[PDB]
Amino acid sequence: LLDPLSPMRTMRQMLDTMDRMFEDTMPVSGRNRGGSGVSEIRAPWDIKEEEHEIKMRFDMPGLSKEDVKISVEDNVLVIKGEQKKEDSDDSWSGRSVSSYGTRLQLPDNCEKDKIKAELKNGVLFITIPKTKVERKVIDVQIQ
Amino acid sequence: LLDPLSPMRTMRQMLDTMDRMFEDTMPVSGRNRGGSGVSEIRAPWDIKEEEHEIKMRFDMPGLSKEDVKISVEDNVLVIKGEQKKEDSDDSWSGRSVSSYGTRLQLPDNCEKDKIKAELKNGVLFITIPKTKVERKVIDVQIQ
Amino acid sequence: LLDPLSPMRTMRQMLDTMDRMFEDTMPVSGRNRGGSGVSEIRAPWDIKEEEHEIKMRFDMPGLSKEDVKISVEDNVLVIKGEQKKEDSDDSWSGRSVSSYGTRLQLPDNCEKDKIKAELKNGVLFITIPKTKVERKVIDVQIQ
Amino acid sequence: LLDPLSPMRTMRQMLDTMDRMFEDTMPVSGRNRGGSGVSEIRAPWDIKEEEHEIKMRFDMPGLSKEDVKISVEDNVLVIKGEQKKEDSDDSWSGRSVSSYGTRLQLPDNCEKDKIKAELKNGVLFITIPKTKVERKVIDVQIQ
Amino acid sequence: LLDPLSPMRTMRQMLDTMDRMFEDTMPVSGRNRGGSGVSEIRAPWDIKEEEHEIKMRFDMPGLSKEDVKISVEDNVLVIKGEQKKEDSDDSWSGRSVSSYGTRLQLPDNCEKDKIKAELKNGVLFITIPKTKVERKVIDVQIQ
Amino acid sequence: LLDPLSPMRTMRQMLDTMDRMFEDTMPVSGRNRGGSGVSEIRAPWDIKEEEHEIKMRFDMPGLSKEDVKISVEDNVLVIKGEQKKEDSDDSWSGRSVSSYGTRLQLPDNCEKDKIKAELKNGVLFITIPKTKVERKVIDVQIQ
Amino acid sequence: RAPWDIKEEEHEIKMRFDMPGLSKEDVKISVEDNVLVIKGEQKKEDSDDSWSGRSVSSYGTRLQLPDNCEKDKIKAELKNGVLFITIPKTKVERKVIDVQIQ
Amino acid sequence: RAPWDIKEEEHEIKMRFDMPGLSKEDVKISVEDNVLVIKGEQKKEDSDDSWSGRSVSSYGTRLQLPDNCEKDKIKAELKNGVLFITIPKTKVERKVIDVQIQ
Amino acid sequence: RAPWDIKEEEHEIKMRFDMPGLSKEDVKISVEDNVLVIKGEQKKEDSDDSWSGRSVSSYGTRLQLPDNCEKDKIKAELKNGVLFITIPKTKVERKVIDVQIQ
Amino acid sequence: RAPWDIKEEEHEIKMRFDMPGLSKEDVKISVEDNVLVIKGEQKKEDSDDSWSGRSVSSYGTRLQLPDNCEKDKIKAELKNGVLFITIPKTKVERKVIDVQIQ
Amino acid sequence: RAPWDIKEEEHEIKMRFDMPGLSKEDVKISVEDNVLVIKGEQKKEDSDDSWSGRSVSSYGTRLQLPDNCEKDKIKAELKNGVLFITIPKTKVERKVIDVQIQ
Amino acid sequence: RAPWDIKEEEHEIKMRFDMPGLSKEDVKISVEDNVLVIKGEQKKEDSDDSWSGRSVSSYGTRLQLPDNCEKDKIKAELKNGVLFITIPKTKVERKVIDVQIQ
Repeated sequence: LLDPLSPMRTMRQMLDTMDRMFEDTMPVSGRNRGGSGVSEIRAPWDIKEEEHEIKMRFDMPGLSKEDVKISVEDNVLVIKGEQKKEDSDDSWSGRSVSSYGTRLQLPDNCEKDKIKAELKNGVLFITIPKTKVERKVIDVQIQ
Repeated sequence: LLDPLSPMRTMRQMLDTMDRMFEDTMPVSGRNRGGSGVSEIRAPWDIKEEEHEIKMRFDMPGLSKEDVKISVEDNVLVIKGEQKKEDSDDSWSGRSVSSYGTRLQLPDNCEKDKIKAELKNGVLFITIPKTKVERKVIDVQIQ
Repeated sequence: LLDPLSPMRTMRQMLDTMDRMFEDTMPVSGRNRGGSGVSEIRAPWDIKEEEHEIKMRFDMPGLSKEDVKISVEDNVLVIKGEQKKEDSDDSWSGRSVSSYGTRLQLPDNCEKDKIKAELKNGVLFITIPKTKVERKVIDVQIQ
Repeated sequence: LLDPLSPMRTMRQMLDTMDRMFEDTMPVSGRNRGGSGVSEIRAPWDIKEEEHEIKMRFDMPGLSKEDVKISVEDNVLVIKGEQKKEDSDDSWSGRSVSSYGTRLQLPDNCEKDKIKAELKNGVLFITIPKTKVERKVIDVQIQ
Repeated sequence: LLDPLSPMRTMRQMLDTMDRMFEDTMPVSGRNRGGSGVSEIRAPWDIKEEEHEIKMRFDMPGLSKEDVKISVEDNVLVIKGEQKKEDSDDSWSGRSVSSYGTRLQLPDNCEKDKIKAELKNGVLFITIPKTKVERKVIDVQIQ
Repeated sequence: LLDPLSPMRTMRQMLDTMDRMFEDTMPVSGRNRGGSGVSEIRAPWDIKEEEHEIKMRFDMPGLSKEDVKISVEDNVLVIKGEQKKEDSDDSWSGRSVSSYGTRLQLPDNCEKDKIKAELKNGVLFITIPKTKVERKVIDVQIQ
Repeated sequence: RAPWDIKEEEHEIKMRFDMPGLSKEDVKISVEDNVLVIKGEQKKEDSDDSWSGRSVSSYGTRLQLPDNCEKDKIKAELKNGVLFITIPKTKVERKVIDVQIQ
Repeated sequence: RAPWDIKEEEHEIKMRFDMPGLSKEDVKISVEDNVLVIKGEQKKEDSDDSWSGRSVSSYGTRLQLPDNCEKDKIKAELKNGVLFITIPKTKVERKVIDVQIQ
Repeated sequence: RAPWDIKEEEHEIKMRFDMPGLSKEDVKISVEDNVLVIKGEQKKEDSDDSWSGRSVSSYGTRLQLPDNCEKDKIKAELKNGVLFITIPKTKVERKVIDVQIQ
Repeated sequence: RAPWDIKEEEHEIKMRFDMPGLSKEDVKISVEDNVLVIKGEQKKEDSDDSWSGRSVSSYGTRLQLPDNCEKDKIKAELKNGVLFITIPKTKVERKVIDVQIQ
Repeated sequence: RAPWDIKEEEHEIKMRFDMPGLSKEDVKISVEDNVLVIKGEQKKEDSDDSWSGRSVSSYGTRLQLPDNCEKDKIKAELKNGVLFITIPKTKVERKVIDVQIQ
Repeated sequence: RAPWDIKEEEHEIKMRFDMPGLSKEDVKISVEDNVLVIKGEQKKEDSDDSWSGRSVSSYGTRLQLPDNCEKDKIKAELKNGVLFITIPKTKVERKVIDVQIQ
């Protein structure tokens, strides 16, 4: 499950990937990435103030809504699908698309009724409405 | 399925592993061996004239006959099993044993009734009786 | 023969170097580049509309016109030469210059009389006049 | 020219390959071996007391005496040849044989009339008769 | 001793690091850098016209003037020190600081009385006053 | 201090080098061996029943007893020394000998008076007398 | 990214492109110097819209046609972030493949 | 650069930062989405002043607090080019370490 | 091959060995120089019987006991191709492990 | 060393071997378990005679015949340090190769 | 790029530079701090003119003279895209080379 | 192991060997084919005696003399596990070395 909070990624954070985790296993010796299957669909995520109206696009060119699914399980988002197989005289109109599933941990449990998904122009969008918060106001210090 | 006829192994044969197959992929970049799971049980195979009274031993120290299975599927031998998990105060009396399945292609379809398997001293034996043949007599040439 | 049409180079093209050709032989294990001998003379090529008035410069500092040759063979351009050897008290005025030959496939057969070559300031220029064409007009599509 | 005296090879000698020469260029980065072309014909050399009646065999299976040559140039032995090309329906009877030339520095100038070469059973032999010498007698020391 | 004149560093200079020195030992096989100990204190150097009023800062956050030393030996600058060890309940406030010594060759012998060192905000500064010179005027050539 | 009991070496033991220690740091990235300095003097150790009459030879060809020292510190053996430097017209009679110190942990504290060291033929010997013990008798099991 | 395919009817470039976020206005197909050319530029879209992958720029691909290709009968289609170019061969000739299929 | 430490009283982020050349004005500490945030920008200083190391930019660090951390009792101190953040634990619990010391 | 384990009651060498095809006659356990020793030799068996793995030879393992181990209370068991050695500690002390389990 | 070749008439193993210094007595060709077998041993020769390359031993090669090969019509020839084995196919079928040749 | 050479008469920097496309106006030779300096900038030229190689920028080289070099007798020549600097030695001393030549 | 040295008086092989545990009986020095040869065999010694390093075997080294070396004036000495061979040059010629020494 992608989790943006998770210590494993580099941001400016505590973990700092460059530390023990990146230095320890700089080679990817062992389990595969699944980077082949997620190359099928690159997806971002933006958080707006009103929503994780998930600015989660995914690029599935030539995909039909029967072949994709948006689910929530454990209150976590799931994206999965696969382009149809080739017909006898299929115009590929592509490189190999297949089998992928991606999961993103939302910061809060979503209302499943509030989430909208649309597919247009080969692009899924998924909207997650979030609750209104002041956000924890950030106090300032002086030098 | 281990197959001793198969071109992939080195013997003196046609394939000769050292050729294109070994030179092409000298690194094991890609799929795993399953060499971890087969390390659980190293097994030989000898062929006697009377039988592939399979001189197929397998070393499963501390294994119970409930945990192992000998099957024939597609008329091919199958060995599989796994030592039980640890009890609360289990004397390990081991390193990690787990999950393995090995398959050997027999040169002929076996009579399933004729095969005997025994487990003793931590050793499976499996006997496959074969049919009587003259064998193709080998003609000699002179210099 | 450098050929800008050739599938081996990366441009945006069909071949796409990053595919099978670059992935297959990412190491240069085998034949040498000749990149040592072409380092003698780096040469570009620009195509103007009026001509492949070959905007083919070559940098041969300290070279004499006896030492360089411009030829056309098979209607293909050839550049070759080598700076003279060292005299007893030669002021090098250089690093090692030597032995090179480069060839560029022209898109059309050149008129050998029309080509001009000049050497000035350590720079060869070679001009190839081309035939007048409308060029294949590019049709536009709408979204 | 193979020279058994030459410092580059390991024997017990002064050079000792393991020193600066082997440590300096342990990788073969640079010029090719010609080890591909000499694989065509592996050849030993034995020295008998009577002669470098060169116990120089070479393995050229299927070779004709037209295709091989034994020459002496600079009073050095030369072996060269290449199996004929393929006919339309040639039974190969082989792997690729081609183009090789090997040279061995004799310890003394040979009498060209005295050298015999024979080809039989796919094997060249070359005999070099040497001059009679006492050899430098080896003095013994005591402990 | 860092020496900015020294042939080992890359600038535009004669040595040119990319030559024999960098190509010969591109791997750091052998002696350690001391790059671990100098990471303690990164220090620049600027030369102003009035002085090598050494625009040599060093970052020693949390350091006391007892722990650092500025010395001149052989008329060369020396920086050295180490943050104190940990107390029982020390607020770290750090990563590991320890043991370092850096030396910079001045272009001229310094007057030891003229040099000022200050520590403020975790930053050493060291000022070296230099003698007044016209500098060797640079003559211009025309094309 | 070489210690034959120490888990780091391979014998048949508990540690088993091939485990975590050898697999973890199969490359020697980090501290140097001192394998250069101990190459000066290769030394074995045999234990006889009567003594670690240390069958500790060391090969110091051309060494003088002034240049070597045998010490016991912490009741541990120490070997150290270095061949003299070169005189103006020294017959080397060698490759570079220099600076080494080796230490071996004895299984028991030695009586310093009982230890003998001799140097002859370029060979140190050191004798450590040990105390008489029955040794822990080894009980036998039956199958 | 662009694959090269063969059909019996046609190749040269039986090409695709992965063009996602392009308008057909922003794309040009052409044959220049008798070579296929696909070019264009990526623009911007809605700030509501996301993309993970490569950034935006101009882009411009060049393919060697057979000298005897039907340059005139070239077609290009764009759907769902892909372009497809078809160059008709002078003669339809499938590669024969003898695979065991009933 | 930022280390993670544990004390008995407190962790979450018993953090430092190496902030050299920052003013406390230029720094912000915050908890947003119940995650610690440290951000700011490096400015310029005196041309008399030197720095070897990384350059200047904005910078901005994000740390997952325990859900039961005292967000209210977070403190931050800056001295000599370091920031120290302290998040009080809900219960002081030292990691016990049984090391042979008298 | 031989694992090192710890129990509360005992370690030193809470050891195994993988001894397959050994008779208990062919094995010796001992403490010499106050170090554990396991040695023996592999023999031959029935030609009906197979083994894939390492070959036969002598074998002989040496383990540093704590100076305060019960050398007297050492036990060794062999079953199904393994040896187990147990050295009683002078004091039973489990390593404490604080894992969240009910 | 042994190459695998195909002819129209025959393959299975349209094999060679590099057998140099073998007598046809020392060689055996056979089909056992319907698999081709080539075995033999290298002997010694004249001390006048030289060889650079691999040493002498037994040697013994095993090739999977098509189930529908003519085992009966297998032939083997030895000349000049090579063996050639021919297995007739049940049907002569050349691989077709469409190369531009006049 | 710049080679270091030695002559009997002179070195220090018996230097070249590869300066192609530079005017002698754009170049400066100097000794500053008793160190040789070669600097300048590359400009633009005719659009008719081609260059393969590195791009244009400023450039600026620094060479440690012997303390006893003739700084006064330094000469610099530019021809055909190279600079040559000559620093006269205080004493002409060829490196002797004993090579077998008649 | 054997170093090559040069003196003014002599080289060819101003050689050593590391011969430890050899008797001068077991060693032969010779010139054969005008090449230096050093050979011998290592034997056994006292069981009281230890050696760490390489094992025992025959050993036998071959060095190309200058054609104009004094083969007659070759000397060999063995002391403390080393052999030293000296081949007198036809003319004493030191390599000159111009190093700054008073």
